[PDB]
This record gives sequence, C-alpha cells and structure tokens, in this order.
Amino acid sequence: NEFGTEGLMQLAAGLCMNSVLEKLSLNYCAITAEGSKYIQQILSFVNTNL
Amino acid sequence: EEEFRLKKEQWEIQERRKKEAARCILHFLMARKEKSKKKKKKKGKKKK
Amino acid sequence: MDNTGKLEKQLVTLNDGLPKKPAKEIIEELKHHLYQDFQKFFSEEKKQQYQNNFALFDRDNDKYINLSELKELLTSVNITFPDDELEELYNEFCLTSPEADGINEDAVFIIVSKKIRDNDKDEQLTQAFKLVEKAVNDELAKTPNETKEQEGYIRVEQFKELLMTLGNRWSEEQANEFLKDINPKSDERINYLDVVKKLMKR
Amino acid sequence: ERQELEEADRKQQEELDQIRLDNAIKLIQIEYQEWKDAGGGKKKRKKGKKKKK
Repeated sequence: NEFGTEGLMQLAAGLCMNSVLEKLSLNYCAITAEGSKYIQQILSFVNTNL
Repeated sequence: EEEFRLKKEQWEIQERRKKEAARCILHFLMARKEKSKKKKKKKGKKKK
Repeated sequence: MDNTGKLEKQLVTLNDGLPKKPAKEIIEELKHHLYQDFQKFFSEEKKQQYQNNFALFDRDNDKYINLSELKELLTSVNITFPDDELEELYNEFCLTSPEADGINEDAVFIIVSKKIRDNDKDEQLTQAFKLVEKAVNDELAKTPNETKEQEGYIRVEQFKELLMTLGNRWSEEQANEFLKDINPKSDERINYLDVVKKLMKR
Repeated sequence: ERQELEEADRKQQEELDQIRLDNAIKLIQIEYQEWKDAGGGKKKRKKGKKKKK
C-alpha cells in the first residue's frame, strides 16, 4: 500500500498513540523518511503493550 | 437621619425578637426519632 | 432434600482477562485520554505558549530539559512544589529515556499532568463537600431544635449515603474502609472539618 | 469627609486582609493544578545547506 506520508499520518491520527494491536506491518510501502517523525512519537511513549 | 435611627432601633428590637424566636427554635426536636432510613443518594451531577 | 448442601465460597481466581500483547503500545490509551484533557480541558493558547516557552528553554533544540532547566520551566509557569517528589518524577521519566540526557517533552509535562488529575480530585471533593454542607444547612432549616453546637455535624451514615454520588462514585468497600479508619466514637457521627483536614493532609 | 476617608481606608484594609486570608486558603489548592497542552513537534529536514566556503 503506497499510501506514503499522507497515509501514515492518517493512520497515526489515532494509531500513533493507539494501544490495541499486537503486530502492525507496513512493508514495501515506500514510507517517506519525513513521516518517520510520526513513528518517533510512538516510541517516545512510556505506555507500551504492543 | 432621625427616621433611619428610629428604623434601626426598631431593627435592633426585632433582632432581639428574632433571637427569642430562635430560643423557641432550639426547642422543637428533643429526641425524635423515626429513622428516615433507606436512600436519598441520587443527586444529579448538574450542580450550582 | 435432607439439607444436602451446599454453598460454595466463590473465590475469584486471578485467571481471567489477562492482557495478551506485551511491550509496545497497549497502555497508550490511558495517557491518550489524559492527553484529551489538554486535548480537551485546555485552550490551545496555553499549548502554544508552552511550545514557544520551552523552545526558548531548549537552548540546544534537543526537545529535552535537564533537572536545573526543568525546574526553570516549572518555576517560570509559577509551580510551587517540594524538591523531593519532583526529583523522583524527573528520575522516573529519565529512566523512561535512559539514553537521553533528560526527559522528552511529552513525558516531561506528564510530570504535572499527573498532578492535574491529582488536584482535580481534591477540587471536586471540596466542591461536593461544600454542597454537602449546603444540603445539611437546608435540612437543618426544617429542623429548628438543632442548636449551633451542631454546626458541623450531619449523620455519618449520611456521609456514606452522599459519597457515592458527589464527584465520583465511591466504592462501597471504599466508604466502609474510610469510615473504619476514621474511627467514629460510637456516636454514629464524626466531625466533617476534621475529616476534611485529614483528607487534605494525607 | 477626611475622617470618613480614614474610615473607608480602614474598611479597605479589612477587605484586603480578608482577601489575603482567602489567598492563603487558595494557595495550596491552586498549586499549579493544570500542567498543560503538548508542545515541540516534527523537525525533520537537514536544513543546514548554506555557503560552501
């Protein structure tokens, strides 16, 4: 799914701090480097059960 | 000023009248009594 | 027949509803809801003000502030807190960032994001108990005899009747435990102000 | 009028004392209730690209 930065941000809208899943895969999606900032917000979180 | 002073002396007199009223007020509920028991919780959160 | 029993003492074993997903996100909900407070309760003006004030604080643009500069930011926003507890909170959040020389913005601000709800609990309790005092006065208006020596006492059983409804629903065991701890003098009542002092003092 | 001015000044002092007592009551309860709305964001670029020499 080549959604890119737009799609990754749309996911992060609630998933960036979502606390539900176990395994989330976005391989072969050409996620742009800039959008990685969103994932940067996911890891800096102290609440962690994924 | 004289009219207001007469009125405020009447105010003091009626204040002492109300103090006697209160004296008669501390006189109504000696022991009773009968256990308004069960429930009055519901106090809907909409407040003042 | 023949009274062949038989009651069972149902012990709720700790073998139900065990979370399945170990170690990346699933607690993300809690603080998220906490965030919604400042994702709800706060105007964005304070958000922007704090963004700019910290960026001024972030002299190295590293998003982080050390112990001295964290106390700097807390004081600049008019924070009056003892050294110790703030110190342990900062240490915990730095443990949450073992490889960072400080704490990140989100965890840094969570330090008093906790105290937000902490003090909100006391505020709601005080407001509810002032309303309780007003209700007691309303009841005593219909009751003439009760003299001014009763100003500050309404049935402790009533304390429990009201607790579950004001501010937040208090657990039945919660109220029972609190009443047992306070230890009323077998008069079926306590002093409301003394309880207020104890609860604002613990 | 000047004596009434002194009386009003004393009344204002009484009011300010009552407000100070209210301030003492409020100080603990209002000790930074509400520490605030997320900040620093998403710096990504490698901006430093200026003159060669």
